[PDB]
Amino acid sequence: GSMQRASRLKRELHMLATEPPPGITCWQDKDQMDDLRAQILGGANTPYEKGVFKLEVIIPERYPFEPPQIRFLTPIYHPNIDSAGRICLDVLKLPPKGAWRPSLNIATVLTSIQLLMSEPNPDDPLMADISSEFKYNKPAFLKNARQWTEKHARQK
Repeated sequence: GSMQRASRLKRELHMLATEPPPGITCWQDKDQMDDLRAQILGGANTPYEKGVFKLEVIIPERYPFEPPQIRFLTPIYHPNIDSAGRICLDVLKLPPKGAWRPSLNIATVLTSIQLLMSEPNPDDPLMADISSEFKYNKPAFLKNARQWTEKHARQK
């Protein structure tokens, strides 16, 4: 990619290293500024509480004009996230349907995903059956979401 992309990534890795949003961390997997990983802590008072969720964060060649490409590596039980970790979230897509713009950044999208974990959009699901459970049988949703968290997001 370009020098301007390189330069922007150096600045974002700096901010992600020194002022990460609460509950989030993001780092270079090895020596490439565009092959990143992240971690989001399950939020308190959510079924994901105490889980630790890892994600792959790939920065496309045309960043920042295309959004980061992000998927969960740790399985998670959620209306908007599929069994391969694909995430349905507006800021991960370009307009007109999406909301990605170059004034957003790696940190703000990881924060949007963290918020999506607390506040699902059952209206625009990737997982139709989880989405129905969330809407109509919340207690069963919360229970299944805790159990998936215990099974996959707690090595302890």
